[PDB]
Amino acid sequence: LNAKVRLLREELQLLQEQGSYVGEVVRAMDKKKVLVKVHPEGKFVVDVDKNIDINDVTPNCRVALRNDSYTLHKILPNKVDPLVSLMMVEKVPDSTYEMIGGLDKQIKEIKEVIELPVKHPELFEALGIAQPKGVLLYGPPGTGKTLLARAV
Amino acid sequence: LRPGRIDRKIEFPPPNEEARLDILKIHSRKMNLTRGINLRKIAELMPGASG
Amino acid sequence: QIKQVEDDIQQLLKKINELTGIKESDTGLAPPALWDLAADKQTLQSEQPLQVARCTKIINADSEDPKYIINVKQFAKFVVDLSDQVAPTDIEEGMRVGVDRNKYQIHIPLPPKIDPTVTMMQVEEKPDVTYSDVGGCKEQIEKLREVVETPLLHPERFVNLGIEPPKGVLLFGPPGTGKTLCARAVANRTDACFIRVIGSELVQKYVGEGARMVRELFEMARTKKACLIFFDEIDAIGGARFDDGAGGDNEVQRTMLELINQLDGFDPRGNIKVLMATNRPDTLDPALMRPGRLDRKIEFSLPDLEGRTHIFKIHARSMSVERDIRFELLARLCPNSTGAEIRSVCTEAGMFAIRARRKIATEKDFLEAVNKVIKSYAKFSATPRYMTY
Amino acid sequence: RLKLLKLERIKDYLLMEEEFIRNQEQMKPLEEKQEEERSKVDDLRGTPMSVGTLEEIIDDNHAIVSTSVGSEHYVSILSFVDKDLLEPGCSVLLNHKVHAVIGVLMDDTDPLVTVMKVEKAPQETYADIGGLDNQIQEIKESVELPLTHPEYYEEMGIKPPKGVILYGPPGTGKTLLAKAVANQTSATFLRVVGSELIQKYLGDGPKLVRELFRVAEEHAPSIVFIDEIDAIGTKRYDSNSGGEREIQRTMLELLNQLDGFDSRGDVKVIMATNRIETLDPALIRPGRIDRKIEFPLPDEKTKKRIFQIHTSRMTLADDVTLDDLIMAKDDLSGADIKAICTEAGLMALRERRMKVTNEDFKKSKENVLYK
Ligand SMILES: Nc1ncnc2c1ncn2[C@@H]1O[C@H](COP(=O)(O)OP(=O)(O)OP(=O)(O)O)[C@@H](O)[C@H]1O
Ligand SMILES: Nc1ncnc2c1ncn2[C@@H]1O[C@H](COP(=O)(O)OP(=O)(O)O)[C@@H](O)[C@H]1O
Ligand SMILES: Nc1ncnc2c1ncn2[C@@H]1O[C@H](COP(=O)(O)OP(=O)(O)O)[C@@H](O)[C@H]1O
Ligand SMILES: [Mg+2]
Ligand SMILES: [Mg+2]
Repeated sequence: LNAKVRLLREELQLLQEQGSYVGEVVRAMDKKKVLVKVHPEGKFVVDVDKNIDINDVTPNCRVALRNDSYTLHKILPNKVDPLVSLMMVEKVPDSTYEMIGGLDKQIKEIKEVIELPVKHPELFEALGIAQPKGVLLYGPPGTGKTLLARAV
Repeated sequence: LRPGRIDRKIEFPPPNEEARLDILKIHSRKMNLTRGINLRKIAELMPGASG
Repeated sequence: QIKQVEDDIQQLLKKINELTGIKESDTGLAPPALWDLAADKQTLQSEQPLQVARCTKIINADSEDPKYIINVKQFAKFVVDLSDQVAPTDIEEGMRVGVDRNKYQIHIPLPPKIDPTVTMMQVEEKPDVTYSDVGGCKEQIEKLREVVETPLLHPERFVNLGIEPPKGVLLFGPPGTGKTLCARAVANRTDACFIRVIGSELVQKYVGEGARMVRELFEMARTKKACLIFFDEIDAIGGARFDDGAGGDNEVQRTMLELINQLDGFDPRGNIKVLMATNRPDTLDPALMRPGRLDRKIEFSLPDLEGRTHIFKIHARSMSVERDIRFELLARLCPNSTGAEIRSVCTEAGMFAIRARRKIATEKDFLEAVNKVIKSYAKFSATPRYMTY
Repeated sequence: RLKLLKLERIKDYLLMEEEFIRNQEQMKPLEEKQEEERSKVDDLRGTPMSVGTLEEIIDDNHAIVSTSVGSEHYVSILSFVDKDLLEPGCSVLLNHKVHAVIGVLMDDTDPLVTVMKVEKAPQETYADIGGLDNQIQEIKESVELPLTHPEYYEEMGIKPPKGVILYGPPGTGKTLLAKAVANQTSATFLRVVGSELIQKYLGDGPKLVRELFRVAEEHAPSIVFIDEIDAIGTKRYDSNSGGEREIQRTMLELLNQLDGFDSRGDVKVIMATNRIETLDPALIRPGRIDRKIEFPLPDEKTKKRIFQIHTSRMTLADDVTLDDLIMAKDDLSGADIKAICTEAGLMALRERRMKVTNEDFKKSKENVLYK
């Protein structure tokens, strides 16, 4: 109980401290300095705090910077991956072979040319042929091209 | 179209009668279908249609 | 003991570095030789930073205590006064006022703004080409030399007769005749501010940005006392204005019109002399071609027999050619050719010798080079089109 | 020995140097010690250092720095900075409180640089090319030989050719020689395409050309390979706001970069195409590009060599004759041959065998080489 109460009374005191900025690391320098873009304007180089291994501040990660004399003092949860954001914007509906129906030979061909090179890159090596890297899908609109690409 | 780039060209023609029936079954799985619906009849009634 | 000696040498280098300064280039730092910490502390404690603003107006400009309306860019506009170290006459109504923080008054007059793109055009390193590296265009060299150098070298011979030297030249000719070569020669030989501009460098994505940088270029030239500007590939922006019906080339025509007004308008153009290099001197606007803006149009026609012989001599000066040259035979054998063709012929003769693994290039090698560069490549030639152009 | 005494005359002066450097370092009064000066540098550079543009340099110890917010502070530049590598447009490190120029930046490269640079050696080599003996010889004389044995050219008194054009029908080994040159060369390889040069806004095309060649100079010795240069021409795209005339101005920027006012460093240009008649002759002129070399369709012997190269790794069936393919007397290309071999392997794995057969090769014929 006493620890709880003391925690509250020090809470009132330590909540008046300046809030810490959040900036995205773009590149890590030597001598314990990191290039950080602080939201929404400003690109600084901040000395890392002596509690964070600079090896963990890999580019494109959110980090807290102390209010006065910006000092990376915490690695916040990583920002949404740019690819994740791009795919969320595009919103290609998720697909699977069971949702696909009526084009089984086409499933087989796309399976060969996509599945096998990445899963079994030894069949092609034994055959002596370069792994296929380009697929083109003929067909009128809405016949399952994007569906099959997403499913594979 | 140069024969060195598109390692494979697949063709997705308009669904056959059987393909249309399969598509109709797949896309009707997700609704209350009253018992005994002739999805084959519906597929036949809609020729030359895409998925 | 050789390896021991190298090991000791590198250890000595490592120790010298470890005790003097080794690697600080990540944050663009300098070697510690020129580190005047004693002076930089006084600099930071005695020279306060100054935010750059612009003096908009001078309220009560009379001898009475004046007031200056400054506009600190993107920050705010204020009414301020001068520092007691700054004379009133040193500041006008358009100079970059350069005011301090904290009662924005500690003034430092500051020059006009120049776009970094425009200012990264002065020719700092002079080209390694000289007037002796250009052959077969003696009269063209004489005229260009007159216009660009002679007023800038001996102005007395012009003010004595009261002449205004021509200020503007258009070097025009097929692809490869010494246009850019002569521009480089002028830049090398000139003791003045040489500013190269590329027609493609005046195409900018936002309306009024080409004309804006033309204005900035010309006013920077004006700030400098003696300036030669050189618009190479002027075909890019310099084209006859056509109405069309969809507003095509309106922006490039606007920047060209800005250049026209800067060359000859309601203003003394200053001590700026301009070169225009082109291989299509048929699109250029008539206003641009007016001899108030391009006074001394020069044609870099394809060299005649004597010019081709001279160019062959120039390009074969440093080669390992054999005794008998017959460069006159080569010149007659490759007529209506360019200096580019001739240099390629010389280079191909050298490469034929190298391929044969010889150290002497002979007349047979030169004839093979002519067959390769003049005959075989005849189908890629630009002269048949650009002579009409 | 003479060289040993030279290195000794080096090491002795070096030892002299360390003796003097120490002597001075100790007689310094517990200050100015290299570490002490570095700590003072850290003290005077502030804990955060804002990155801002350098708009212009007025003189040593002064400069106008544009902060990220747009302010245009006229501020001193301290002894720390090299007073070098500083050109308008550069990034600069500014003390937070006084905005003093206390460092420089741009130690990183741009995404355009990363994409253009080929940070890899393509697996194809000159040995993997069959039939282009003269083309290989000429491209080597242009790109590799001047880099590996500059003595030949310097003694002969000539400069090597600046550019080479690989012109040939749709598939003859042009990009293949580009790949081989990239594989074998020690210079930095920068790959671009014509459609990739065709930009969207007005002035982006010329800007991209200038950026590409500036990167080439910065990374010199470099080889700039522009594949399908005729794409800047033949192809028309709606994204291009300016259109045909903006394309012309991009081509003019290419002209200037290939041979213009600025003196080039060590940047050899390779440029490939299958429609050389559409290129501007001014672009192709000898000063900018000499060595216009053709890539004709392989003859019978060359076709046999291509098939040997592309079947060297396949377990051809004993009955397979790599002669009917060649006997097919059409405009057969090396790309066609490779595609035939690859699709024969594809049918091999489809029908579950690891050995390719005559029937597989024939159905590959009928499939890819539709004739
Ligand atoms: N008259 C000449 N004398 C000597 N060398 C010449 C001459 N003309 C061309 N050359 C050679 O050709 C190159 C100079 O061509 P330059 O760049 O000046 O051409 P240009 O006329 O400006 O053409 P473009 O229309 O292609 O821009 C250099 O290699 C130079 O050696
Ligand atoms: N073969 C198929 N089987 C099942 N559904 C299909 C098929 N082809 C198309 N569809 C349906 O049609 C819709 C649009 O198809 P889409 O992926 O856009 O085809 P395309 O890429 O050819 O335009 C999807 O919602 C999908 O469920
Ligand atoms: N000797 C050869 N001649 C022609 N093509 C070859 C040769 N050897 C391999 N190839 C194949 O040709 C393809 C390259 O063709 P490329 O030169 O890019 O034609 P283009 O550039 O005209 O499109 C590669 O896939 C390669 O495997
Ligand atoms: Mg030129
Ligand atoms: Mg290619």
